[PDB]
Order: sequence, then structure tokens, then C-alpha cells
Amino acid sequence: DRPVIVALDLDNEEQLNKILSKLGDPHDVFVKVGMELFYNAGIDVIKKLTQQGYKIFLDLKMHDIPNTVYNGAKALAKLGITFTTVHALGGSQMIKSAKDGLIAGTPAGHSVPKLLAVTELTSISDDVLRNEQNCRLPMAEQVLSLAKMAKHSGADGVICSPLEVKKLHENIGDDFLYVTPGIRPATPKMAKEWGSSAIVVGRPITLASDPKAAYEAIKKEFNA
Amino acid sequence: DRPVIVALDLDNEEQLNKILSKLGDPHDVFVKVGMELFYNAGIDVIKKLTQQGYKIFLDLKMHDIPNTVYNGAKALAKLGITFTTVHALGGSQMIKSAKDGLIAGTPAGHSVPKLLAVTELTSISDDVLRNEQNCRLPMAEQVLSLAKMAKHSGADGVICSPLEVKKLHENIGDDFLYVTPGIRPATPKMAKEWGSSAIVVGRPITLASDPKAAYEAIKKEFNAENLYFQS
Repeated sequence: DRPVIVALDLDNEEQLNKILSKLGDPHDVFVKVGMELFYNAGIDVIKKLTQQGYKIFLDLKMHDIPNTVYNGAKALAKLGITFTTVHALGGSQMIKSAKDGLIAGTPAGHSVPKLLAVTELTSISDDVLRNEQNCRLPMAEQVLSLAKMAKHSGADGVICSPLEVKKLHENIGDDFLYVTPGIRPATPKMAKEWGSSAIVVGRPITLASDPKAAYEAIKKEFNA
Repeated sequence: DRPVIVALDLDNEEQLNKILSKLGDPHDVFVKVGMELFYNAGIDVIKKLTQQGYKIFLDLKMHDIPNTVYNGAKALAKLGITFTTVHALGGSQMIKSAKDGLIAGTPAGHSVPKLLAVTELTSISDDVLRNEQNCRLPMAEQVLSLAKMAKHSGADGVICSPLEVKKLHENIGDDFLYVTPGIRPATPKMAKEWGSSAIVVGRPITLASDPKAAYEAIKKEFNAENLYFQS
């Protein structure tokens, strides 16, 4: 049974509590929150939620020098989170320090958060990759490069498009998490067949008439 | 007029309060905190500090899609900080959104935080630039390109090394902040001479036997515009 993660887009604790109350029992609920929430809420907000049993993909895409990311990651791990992201663009050493940091901050009797690398953000078009980022390679090649390197450096997985998972998965093998966002009922069943380890789903659930029923139905479409 | 910013590399509010007690009157102190502190202490600690009159460079290097950075940046401007960072590698639109977010989150009356672009981190060597990040440009060209783009995208300044200021300035000009961290008694004097808008200083101050006097001496050196007589 592979996890379905609900992507949340909200900017306060109150909104967060409200959607979570609509998603189900805490143990059954895996959500993604980024900096729009984390930078707007008290430091103990995530910790309180993970104490209750909520699983949290805290998506802050850390991108700094290795020693600072060691310490950032370490601080995050003490929140009780399940997944977290770094930019592969920050390089091999930074990624390794990120994992060492996660290990260091994981409190007794907890699983170490999984370290996921971001490659090229979805906001990066072909033109931006070439003319703004001054990359030497086209998209498909840049992405595979970063993902491979992330795997070599101690990342547990990568955030990748559902339409890349096939070929990424071919290259890097089964010992890695391929976490695919942008899934809509690219359906959950297609993501399963193409090799996704976890799907991230937003509005189809969060904007649903009954977010809980939507969330539960996607899990079944993903795991049937 | 030109700021000296104290880099605080610590992970707890109690150690923070101790170094701060030695830096002087809050209205005379400008500090830099990054992931290490912020991800342990959170927003209340920053709000507390800025309300007292501390100037904070909150250095979190946001790097995400434009809409998310808009909201991240907006969240940070509510805290009353002075400088904050984003990755130029995140692209032109992300930088513009960051600045718009900063504007939206600033309380009325208050001053909009300055948006500073990170270019290539000091952790990226030429080999890392070439063979990990798959850049097609050599370091100096890539740095200038990222800096120029940041200027054209609403950034108020860049983080660069003291030595880089001249090339960046030559191309970008005076309506921009060149913020330079490597500084130790590259000296404050050299940083001044080379056109740094602001320096960040760490251990030379935070581990000095008298941090306040080390700080004031560096402010003085950095701002010695007419150090020598000339006619």
C-alpha cells in the first residue's frame, strides 16, 4: 500500500486545523505543507500535529551551504515529520549533510524523515532553464542528472513528474522513492503503473464536497 | 549609514539572548539568523526581537515556485525584518513575486524589507558548478548574469564576495545593495574601499572578549569615509 499525500495551500494554523478535521483520523492523514504555512505559524504547530499521528511532508526545499542545511534539517527532524525536501541544485555535499542532519535531530523512537530532492521546479520552463538558469543541458537530461546524483549522495527519493517516473525509475532502480505530484482522477492508477512510490494530490481532494471521501477514494484508486 | 550585520550561528533562544545582551542597545544592532536558528525558534522569537528594535537579516534563501515564494515572503515581512534572501536560480518571476510578497506583508508605516538575491553559493566550486549543477557558463559570467537578472526582477541587492563587488557594480550600478559576508579584521576597510553596501561579520564579534567594542570598532572602520586628509 503506497501513500497518498494531500497537498495543502494555506497560510494559517486555523485553515490547517479545518482541512485536517475534514480529512479523517490523524493516523490516516498524510499532508504536505510548505513555507506559506510554516513561515506563518508558531514553531510548535507541526510538532503538535505529528504528536497526534498526522504524517507531514514539510516541503521547504532547503538550499544553502552544507553546514547550514545540516542544522536546518536537524531542526526539522525534531518536529516529527515524515518527508522533507532539499534542492539537488545545492549539490552532493549539501544533500549528504542534509541526511546527517535529519539523522541527528530525529528524536528517540522515531523514524528518520525521508530526504527528497527537488530537481527542476515546475516553474522552470525550457526557456528559463536555458536563458535564466544558464544550464548546458535540456530538461530531460538535467533532471535525470540531478536525480541520479541525489540517489548517489544519500537522498531517499526525488520529486518527479508522473510522466518521468517510468524512465527515472529505470535508471536509478527500486531503492528510492519516486514522489509524483500533479495527480488528478495523470490518474492515481496510471501513477501506480508507471512506478510512483507516493502520489501528492491537491485540489481534487482539498476542494472536494467531502475531502475525506475524496481522499479515501484516491487511496483505493492508487492501491487497487 | 552603512550597516554592519552580526552573523549569529546558534540553535537556541537562550544562547541568542546572551550574545545579544553583549552587542549594545537594540536600536544599534543588526543581526543575521538563518535556518539554524529560525527552524528551531520560529516566528515569535523574530517578532519579539524586531519589536524591541533589532534589525534582522532573516537569511532563509527561499527557492520555490513564484506563488509559494510570494506567500513565504509575505509571511516574513509580517515579522518586521530588514533584509531577506532568495535564490536567483529560482528565476525571474520568482524574484518579482518575492518582492510583491514582501510589499503585501509589510505593516503600514513600516519599511519594506530589502530583497537580496543569492547567486552561486560559496559551497559551489567551479567543478560543482560544471559537473553537478550543469551550468554552461564559467563562475564569473554566471554570477554576473544571475545578479543582473535579479536587479531587473525587483531584487534590491545581492549577496556577493568583497572581491566581486567591482564587476557587479560596473554592470548594475548604485541603485542596489552589495552585501558581503567574508569580513574579518578582507577587512572592513577594504570592504568600504571596494564599495560594499553592508558587511556581515561573525566570530570576530561574537567570540570577541568584548563583543560590543569589537562591533563598534568595526562599524567605525567600515564607515570611515574620510579616513585620511586629502587636498
